[PDB]
Amino acid sequence: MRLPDPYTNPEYPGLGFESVNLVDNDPMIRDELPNGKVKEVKISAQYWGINISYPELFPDEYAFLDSRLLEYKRTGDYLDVLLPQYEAFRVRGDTKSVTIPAGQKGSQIILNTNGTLTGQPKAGDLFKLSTHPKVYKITNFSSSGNVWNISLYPDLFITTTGSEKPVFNGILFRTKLMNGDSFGSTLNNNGTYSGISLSLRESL
Amino acid sequence: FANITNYYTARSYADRELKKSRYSRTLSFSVPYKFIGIEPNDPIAFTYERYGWKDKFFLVDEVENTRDGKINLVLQEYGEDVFINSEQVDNSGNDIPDISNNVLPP
Repeated sequence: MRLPDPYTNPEYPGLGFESVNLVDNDPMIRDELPNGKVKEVKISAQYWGINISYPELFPDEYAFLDSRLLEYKRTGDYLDVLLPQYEAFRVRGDTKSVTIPAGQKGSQIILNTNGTLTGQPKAGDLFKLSTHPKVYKITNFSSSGNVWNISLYPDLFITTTGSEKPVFNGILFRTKLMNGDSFGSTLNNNGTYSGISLSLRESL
Repeated sequence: FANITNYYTARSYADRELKKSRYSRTLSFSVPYKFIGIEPNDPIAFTYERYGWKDKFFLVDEVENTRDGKINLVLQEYGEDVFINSEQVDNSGNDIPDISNNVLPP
């Protein structure tokens, strides 16, 4: 399920994201030895945290947003969040004729584009596999012919089976709405709803 | 001693315990994930320059392993003299058989 944004629903301009906050949550056990050497240990997973802020909402905008959020809380679905700043179209073509060799469980994807894709991905972009909902950021990219060497920040959450297909454009965050236990919005005497905030967390 | 019946072995063990009682001083500290494999009763040489310690002999007494790669240790001070055996004498002539509990013949 997609969170309402002024792409799908421009008739409600108040539903735009006044300010997004992409939080990097990678819990680690960091210990500082007296000999000046700082040591880290990583066990848990990394999850992208998204915080959405909203302006004053008119009754119709709030009605639409609240209906969507209640539909989410009813069906227990997953809110999809689209960040416009990450929607630069660089890689274009078909992602079905590209092959990803299997057995890749590290933090690096080696894929043979088979000359079917034009353009090259840029570092810091958003990358995602077609069979897993986790979202990756490209930290480095080296192309030697048709084989690409894409480096990802989160260690690969799945081991490639050879059937996965890279996804570069149209990437959505399969988030789950936090702070929904006590979710409310005050209605002022002037008819507009205020104090609406969405603390979302990537529940892959 | 319950399980010891040899007089000289029991005397040696008592001497060892008496020597070992003179080293009553314990030390506790934590080490990183490296040094993994420490177990109780292992020889460790401690060296803390602030004290007058340079390769001081210790034996592991308590070891605790955590899942976040930290090992808590408690060392027990020992000495070299604990394991050398002092000369003893023979008690061979001080045996007392129980020749009682029976009627002596005429």
